Order: sequence, then C-alpha cells, then structure tokens
Amino acid sequence: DSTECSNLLLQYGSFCTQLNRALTGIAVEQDKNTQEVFAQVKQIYKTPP
Amino acid sequence: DSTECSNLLLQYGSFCTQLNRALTGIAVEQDKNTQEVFAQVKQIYKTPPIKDFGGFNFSQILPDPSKPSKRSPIEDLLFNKVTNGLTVLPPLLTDEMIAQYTSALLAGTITSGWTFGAGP
Amino acid sequence: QCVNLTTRTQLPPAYTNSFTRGVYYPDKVFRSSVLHSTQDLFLPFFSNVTWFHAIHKRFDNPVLPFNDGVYFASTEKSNIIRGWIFGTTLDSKTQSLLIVNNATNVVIKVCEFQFCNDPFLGVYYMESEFRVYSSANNCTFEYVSQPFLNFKNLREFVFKNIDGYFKIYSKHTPINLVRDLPQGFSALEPLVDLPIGINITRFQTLLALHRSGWTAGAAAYYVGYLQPRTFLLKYNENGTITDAVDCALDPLSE
Amino acid sequence: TKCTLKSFTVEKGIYQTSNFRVQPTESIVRFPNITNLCPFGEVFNATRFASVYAWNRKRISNCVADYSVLYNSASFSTFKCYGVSPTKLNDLCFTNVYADSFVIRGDEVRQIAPGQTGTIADYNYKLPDDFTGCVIAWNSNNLDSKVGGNYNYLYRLFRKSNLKPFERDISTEIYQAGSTPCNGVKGFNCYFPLQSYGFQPTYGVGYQPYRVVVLSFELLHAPATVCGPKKSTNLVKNKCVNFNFNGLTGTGVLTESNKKFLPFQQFGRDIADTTDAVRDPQTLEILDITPCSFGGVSVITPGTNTSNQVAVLYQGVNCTEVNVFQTRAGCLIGAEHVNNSYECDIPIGAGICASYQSIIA
Amino acid sequence: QIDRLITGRLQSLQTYVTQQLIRAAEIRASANLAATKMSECVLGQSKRVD
Amino acid sequence: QIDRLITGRLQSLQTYVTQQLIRAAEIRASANLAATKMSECVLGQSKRVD
Ligand SMILES: *[C@@H]1O[C@H](CO)[C@@H](O[C@@H]2O[C@H](CO)[C@@H](O)[C@H](O)[C@H]2NC(C)=O)[C@H](O)[C@H]1NC(C)=O
Ligand SMILES: *[C@@H]1O[C@H](CO)[C@@H](O[C@@H]2O[C@H](CO)[C@@H](O)[C@H](O)[C@H]2NC(C)=O)[C@H](O)[C@H]1NC(C)=O
Ligand SMILES: *[C@@H]1O[C@H](CO)[C@@H](O)[C@H](O)[C@H]1NC(C)=O
Ligand SMILES: *[C@@H]1O[C@H](CO)[C@@H](O)[C@H](O)[C@H]1NC(C)=O
Ligand SMILES: *[C@@H]1O[C@H](CO)[C@@H](O)[C@H](O)[C@H]1NC(C)=O
Ligand SMILES: *[C@@H]1O[C@H](CO)[C@@H](O)[C@H](O)[C@H]1NC(C)=O
Ligand SMILES: *[C@@H]1O[C@H](CO)[C@@H](O)[C@H](O)[C@H]1NC(C)=O
Ligand SMILES: *[C@@H]1O[C@H](CO)[C@@H](O)[C@H](O)[C@H]1NC(C)=O
Ligand SMILES: *[C@@H]1O[C@H](CO)[C@@H](O)[C@H](O)[C@H]1NC(C)=O
Repeated sequence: DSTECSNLLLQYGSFCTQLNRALTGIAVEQDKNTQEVFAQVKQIYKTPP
Repeated sequence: DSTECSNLLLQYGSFCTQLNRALTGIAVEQDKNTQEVFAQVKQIYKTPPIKDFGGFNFSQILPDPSKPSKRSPIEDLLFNKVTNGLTVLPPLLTDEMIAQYTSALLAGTITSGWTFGAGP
Repeated sequence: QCVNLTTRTQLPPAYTNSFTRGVYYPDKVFRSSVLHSTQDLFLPFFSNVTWFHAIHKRFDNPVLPFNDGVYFASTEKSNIIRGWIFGTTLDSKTQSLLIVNNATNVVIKVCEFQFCNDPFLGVYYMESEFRVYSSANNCTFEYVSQPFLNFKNLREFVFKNIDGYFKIYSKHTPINLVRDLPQGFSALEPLVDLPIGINITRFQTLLALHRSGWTAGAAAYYVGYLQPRTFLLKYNENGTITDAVDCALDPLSE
Repeated sequence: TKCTLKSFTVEKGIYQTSNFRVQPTESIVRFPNITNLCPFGEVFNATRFASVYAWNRKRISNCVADYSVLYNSASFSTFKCYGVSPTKLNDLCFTNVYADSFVIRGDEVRQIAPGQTGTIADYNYKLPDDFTGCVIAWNSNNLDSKVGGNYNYLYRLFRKSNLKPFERDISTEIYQAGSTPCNGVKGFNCYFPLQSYGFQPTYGVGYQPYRVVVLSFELLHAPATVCGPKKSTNLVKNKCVNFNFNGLTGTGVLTESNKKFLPFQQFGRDIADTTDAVRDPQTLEILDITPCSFGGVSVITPGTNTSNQVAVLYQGVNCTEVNVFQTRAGCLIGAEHVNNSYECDIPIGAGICASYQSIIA
Repeated sequence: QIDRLITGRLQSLQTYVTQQLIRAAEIRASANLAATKMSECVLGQSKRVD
Repeated sequence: QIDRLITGRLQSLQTYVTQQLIRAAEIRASANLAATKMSECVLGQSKRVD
C-alpha cells in the first residue's frame, strides 16, 4: 500500500501490466484446457435405471 | 547512436549476441514450420481443364484464374478477413507460393486420391 | 476607488452538470488516428460545477479557493465578464496577478495590488467606470496581448499553476441554448503560457455594470475544479480530440 | 563472417554479421526567431546617467539578451565578471538581471569589486562576497565633463556604518564628525555628506568620469526568462541528418509532410510514441521525420572448403542507398540474378534463394 | 532503498511468471494429449499401439 | 544514469525475447499439429476419432 513505492514503480513502465497479462493468459488457458478435455459432448447422456 | 552508451554496453558482454541468436533461431524456426506444413509434396499437380468430377464442385476451393493472386475464393476471403533497431524479416515462402502448394495438394487429392502422398 | 453594492438579492448558489466539458490538450504534440492515455490535472466528467448568475437583482462576485486548477465556463452575451482576480490574500501584503479586458486591449500584470472588496467595471448607456483597484506598488511582470473574447457565445477556460507556469487553455463555441451548459465535446487549445512564479490560492470573477443606481447585465458562468486523473483521448484523422474517456468515472469507461 | 562465427572455417549458409547504418552527414539546429530583445540601449547609452548614491536600477526580464554585442564592443575599458564567464553569457539562462548604472571617478573604478574597501564601496555602492554577474565600465570624458566643471554627479563621503550589499541611501542627514550635538545645523565638525565631483577636461586618466553599469544575476525558483541568443543554421531536407528542433533532438531523414498541424501543435507522434512529424520554428512548415535506413548485413557464402566467394545482403535497404540485385528482403550484392528456378540451397527470403555453381540468386 | 527493493522484487516476480509460463506450456501439452486420448480411446477404438 | 537506462532496456529486451521464445514454442507445437493434420487428413483417410 506504499504510494511512494508505486510512484517509483511507474518509472519502470509496463512490466506489471505484462506480468498480469501473462498470468491472465495462463488462467484462461487452464479453463480452455479443461473445456477441451472434458467438454467433448453437447448432450448429457444418462444410463438406464 | 550514442557511442558512450555502447562503450558502457560492452561491459555487459555478449547479452546482445544471445538475444540476436535467439531471435534468429525463432525466425528460421518459422520458415521451418511453414516448410513442414505446406511443402509435403515435391510434384506440383494441376487439375484438368474440364472439371467433370461426377457432380462434385470444387470451385470454392480451387484457385480462381480471374484473380491475379491465384487464390481460391475461400482463401481470398480468409486473406481479406485477417488485418529503433526493429526489423521484420520477410517469410521465405510468399503467399503466392503457399497458395501454389495448397493448389498442388488439392489437385493431388482430387485427381489421385491418397496415392500421391504414398508414392506416384 | 471602491463602491459597496448594497442592492443585491440574497440567493444561494446553484449547481449543475459538467457533462463532458473541461477537456484540453495535454501537450503540444500532434497525434493522428491514435488513442492516447494521459495522466494530468483533468476535470471529472458529469461533475458538480458551481453555477453563478448575474440577472435583474443578482450580482455574483465572491472569492473562491483555487485548489489545483480552475475550469471557467462562460455563457456570455454583450460581454459582461471581462477578467479575473488571482492571488492568495488579495491585498498589498502579497503579490497578485491581474487579468483585465477593457474596451481596447487585454492587460496582464503581476504586481502588489490593493483589491476592493467589491471590484467591478461599468458601462454607461460607453465604458467610463473602472473600480477594481485602489493602488499598484511593486510590479514584476507586464504583458499586453490580443483580446481573447439568449446567450450566443460560449467561453471555456482552464487555469493551471504548475512549476511557476500559468497555462491558459481556451475554446470559443457558438451556442444558442438559453439557460444551462450545452451537452457536447470541445477540447480546449493552449493559448498562452505565463511566467508568473507566484502563489495563488483564491480567485474572483470580474463583471461589468450597466448604468442608465446600477443594473446587472444578463450573464451566467460556471466554475469547475481540476483533479489529477487519467483520460483516454481519441485523436481523429485531422488530429483534433473528438472524444474522451474518464478512466475513474464508471467501470465501463474503466 | 569468420570474425563473427569465431572460427576459421565457415559452413555453407547465410550469416548475419553486422548492421549497416546510414551515417548522419550534417547537424541541423533550427531555433525560433530572436525577437523581443532586452533594452540594453537605454541603459548603457542613455541620455543622462545617475549619481552613485542614487544609482539607477533597471530590471531586465522577459526578454532575450545578446551579450556578444556588449562583450565585443571595444569602447569598454573594464569588463570583469565575478560569478560567471564572459564567453558563456550567451549560453546560460537567468531569471532576471539587475542593471545598476552610475558615474564614479577613474580611480574608484576598482572599488566596485567583492572584497574591495573604499569610500564608494562602503558608502555609495556595495557588492556581496558571493557576487555573480559582470561589472562593465568605460571612459566618458567626452560626454560627462564640462569646461566649467560638472558638479551634477554627487557621491556620499560620510556615513556612520558601512553599506549592506545592494543598498541605496539618498538621505541628506548631516554627519557628526565629532561628538558635538548637531540638529541638522552645520558647524565646525558637521559637514554635508554628499559632495560634488570635479570632472574637468584638463584632468588626466584617473580623475576622468567613468560610466559603470553593473549586471547582477538572480537564480531563484522563478523561471529563467532571460536567456542568451540562439544561432539557428540553415535547414537541409531529404538527407539523414541530426536534427535539433527547439530542444527536441534526434537523427532522421527530414522530408516534406502532408500532415496539416493545428497551429498550437509543434511535434508529431505515431502510435508507438516516436517523433515522426515536426514543425520548423523559423518557417511554420511541417516536416516528416523518416528514420535512416538501418539494416542487417548478412553474408551468403558456400563452404570455405568449396570457395571463398561471398555475397552480401543488406536487409530492408534499397539498392540505390548502399552484380547488384533488388529483392523484397533487401539489396543483394555479389550474386548474379538468373531467370531459372532451382531448389533452395541458401535461403535469402521472399522467395529468393542463393546457390553456388559463381554465386547465383 | 525502495529502488533496490523494487528491482529485487520485480526480478523475483519475472522469474516466477517465466516459470509459470513454462509450466503452463507443459500442462497445455499434457492437456492436448489428454484431449487426444479422450477423443481416440473413449469416443472410439484406437489402432495406435500403446 | 545511462547505466540505469541500459539495465532497464536490457531487462525489457530479455523479457521480450523470453516471451517470444515461449510463443515460438507454442507456435511450433501448433505447426507440428498442423503438419500432422496435413499428412493424415489431406494426404490420407484417418481412422482417428475427431
Ligand atoms: C460450381 O459452383 C459454382 C459456384 O457455386 C457455380 O458457379 C455459379 O454458376 C451460376 C450459374 O452459372 C451463377 O449464377 C453463379 O453466379 C456462379 N457462381 C460463381 C461463384 O461463379 C458453378 O456453376 C458450379 N458448377 C460447375 C460445373 O462449375
Ligand atoms: C465595502 O464593504 C467592505 C466590507 O465591509 C469594506 O471593508 C471593510 O471596511 C472597513 C472600513 O472601516 C474596515 O474597517 C474593514 O476592515 C474592511 N473589511 C475587511 C475585510 O478588510 C469596504 O471598506 C467597503 N467599501 C468602502 C468603499 O467603504
Ligand atoms: C452539487 O452540490 C450541492 C451542494 O454542494 C448538492 O446539493 C447537489 O445535490 C450536488 N449535485 C449533484 C448532482 O450531486
Ligand atoms: C501559498 O499560500 C497558502 C495560503 O495562502 C499557503 O498555505 C502555502 O504554504 C503557500 N505556498 C507557498 C509555496 O508559499
Ligand atoms: C485599458 O487599460 C489600459 C491599461 O490599464 C489603458 O492604457 C487604456 O487606456 C484602457 N482603456 C480605456 C478605454 O480606458
Ligand atoms: C514594495 O512597495 C513598498 C511600498 O511601495 C516599498 O516600501 C517596498 O520597498 C517595495 N518592495 C519591493 C521588493 O519592491
Ligand atoms: C477532416 O478534414 C477534412 C477536410 O480536409 C474533412 O473532409 C473531414 O470530414 C474531417 N474529418 C473529421 C473527422 O472531422
Ligand atoms: C549604445 O549602446 C547600445 C547597447 O545595446 C548599442 O546597441 C548602441 O549601438 C550604442 N550606440 C552607439 C552609437 O554605438
Ligand atoms: C521568422 O523569421 C523568418 C525568417 O525568414 C520570417 O520569414 C518569418 O516571417 C518570421 N516570423 C515567423 C512568425 O515565423
């Protein structure tokens, strides 16, 4: 929460935006991976009783 | 163009050489990728001038002779739908030659089946 | 010479909406077909701006705190608003900045003035009444320039005191709306930067009387305050700012 | 290529070895018009100068000052600076200048100095020990002196205490030489402090009247309005030059521009915040700044076991700006372009390949 | 002092993000393999040995 | 001051080259997949499901 630290960190540019963008890409890539693996059917089939 | 900056940059050694070599490896890897994908045939096949394929129509995927780019209508639509020391190296295969490779693959798979992928 | 105006009618000040006004060019840089995000003292969108009237009997010339900057909007006909009063204590103890537009030219002076409690000009129905100061002792800067100037004219001004530089941004807009601020977009061009180097914490508008007692001509003006925030500015093909986004207004513009 | 690969044998292929640069040829500095000059003509060459007890103080501010004309004048018999350099007055910037003009005797010209003790220094005009600026003095025997004696120039002779720096004293209080009470009434030991000089044309050098102008500089937190003159050179277009426009410097090719600036705008930026357009301050015209044609130098060779013939590829460089052939990859020098088509041996790019059979492309 | 702490923590965070990108690439390759196994072993009978 | 600018720009360039290498690995994997689909779907008929 140090505002002097963030004022000094703004001198380094868009490194933080790059890291947040990479982590966001990884985070949506995990959901894409689960979607690709498990959601291969659009019909929810049920066994007979 | 600052010579004092380059004199101070020489103190850090061969970082620039490593960055240039990594980018050169990426640049030749892209051409290798295109070579592995599209250049799977060493014979440039053509369709016959008469398109009698028993009712099957391939005009949307065969190259259009009226277009100067020699692209298919589908390929033309695909190409329309895609829009300080920095240099951009051109790709080794131009878009015309990639279209020629796809035309050869289409002519082979239309006129010859899967036989052209396993031999003559 | 000073005169107390004792025929005023008591009324609380009004408030209205800023809409998307108060935008100015942050720098002297041309930009073509690009979106530029900048961090500067900007006026917030849809903000609460203070509304003052001059109508007959209303004559609103108070002293207000300057804060970090002043957006001055003027719905003006027949040229009632003539200048502004800039300083800290508004007396001869400190040094004050004077902006006046009389019948001939605009005069910019940085001196030790003795301001009246009720400063005004006057037009006799011909301008023959100047009662804005009583003295001028120690001047450090004088600058004579070209004149800046139903409500027919709209005058926007931005005043900033940054590192001893006085930035005046302005825009002239032809409007035909009767009462309130019109809703629209107009980026203020930089007009003149003044080397004043003085402390300013309070300000006061200068009006003009109409004599035929006294009569107040029909005028209305608006005061907004500049806050440090981020704008996303849109530059068209011709390089003028046609639209802006306030990054701290709502989550959509964020 | 052997230097780059750190080997004495080079395998067949293309090797990026160096980086072609279009070297900057000229330096173009364009600075705006030198107007609103400081009124030094009404201070140094005024009609009547002031006395030294009531020295005239002129405030020089909000103007550009040409000290080279003042320094190159040969009429001045004394030009001594104590905080700055005379040759760097046209380069430095100051907030304001105080010009103190007076007339003194020729033997008292040295008394306007830091650390100097004299009657003029103690009672008429005092400089601080950390004084910055320049003292200028010249002889004025042809103007100030009168054959009947010029008694208009007074000077203070007596005061109880020494002056503070930059302090005036126009008071005419009767001095007490002794301890007798004087109520403003002159007596045996009470004299008027201001005496008149004896400027006459028959006196030699040392008693002639000298006009002195003292310039003092202030370096407060106010903006530096007083600056030296700017010597703008001519503008050269269509060449890779080093441009310096109003403090914005760089290297580029300056061509004519079709971008119509608004009158308040001076520079132009693209999406990537690089200066590609600018306005000349001398003549209000818009110039595009194209970056010089930098490129990569690649060497195309077969094996050194095979041959020592090489070809050079300048990437993204036109062939008129460097067996010369123009490709979309760049300019290829040393390879003979042929109309036949073969398999790719050494890749150049954009469908161009090189092979050895001489080197053909 | 904050400049030293900022460059140290930024180097640590960049190292962490680079390792996470490499591990995410590995997990993406494993998930593409798993989707291929889901298509070819569960939704059909595969002639591919092992 | 130039040393500070040099280390900042060098860190930026190393970051760019690292993420370009990661994206190059991803594009190489996609291109190997595309070459596999070129060999097995275009040059022949594939029994592999989906
Ligand atoms: C194959 O398909 C093409 C395209 O669908 C057919 O070309 C169309 O022909 C009709 C009648 O001649 C025209 O009205 C359309 O404008 C044509 N479309 C295009 C895109 O050219 C073609 O007739 C089909 N058959 C053969 C044998 O080529
Ligand atoms: C107009 O009214 C103001 C407000 O009362 C007057 O200012 C005061 O004048 C009295 C005169 O004796 C002073 O004692 C006060 O100190 C003043 N107030 C302040 C805040 O300084 C002003 O003088 C009036 N104008 C005229 C011409 O009388
Ligand atoms: C503006 O401020 C006044 C009082 O300061 C308040 O009564 C009014 O509601 C405000 N306007 C808005 C739109 O909030
Ligand atoms: C400016 O004036 C205000 C009030 O008059 C005061 O609080 C502030 O300290 C002043 N600033 C400077 C730099 O003197
Ligand atoms: C306007 O103000 C200037 C400066 O105070 C003055 O010289 C001029 O006479 C004024 N004009 C009139 C009409 O009084
Ligand atoms: C300011 O004015 C007063 C009165 O006119 C004078 O006594 C004082 O010396 C002046 N100060 C300056 C700095 O000019
Ligand atoms: C830009 O200026 C041209 C005139 O040269 C005009 O036709 C065009 O409409 C302008 N564009 C905008 C967005 O105002
Ligand atoms: C008098 O001095 C001024 C100083 O600026 C100079 O410009 C002018 O030429 C001088 N006059 C003569 C006759 O040399
Ligand atoms: C500046 O000087 C040039 C010199 O030729 C002149 O042409 C021009 O009119 C002057 N003024 C402006 C505003 O450029």
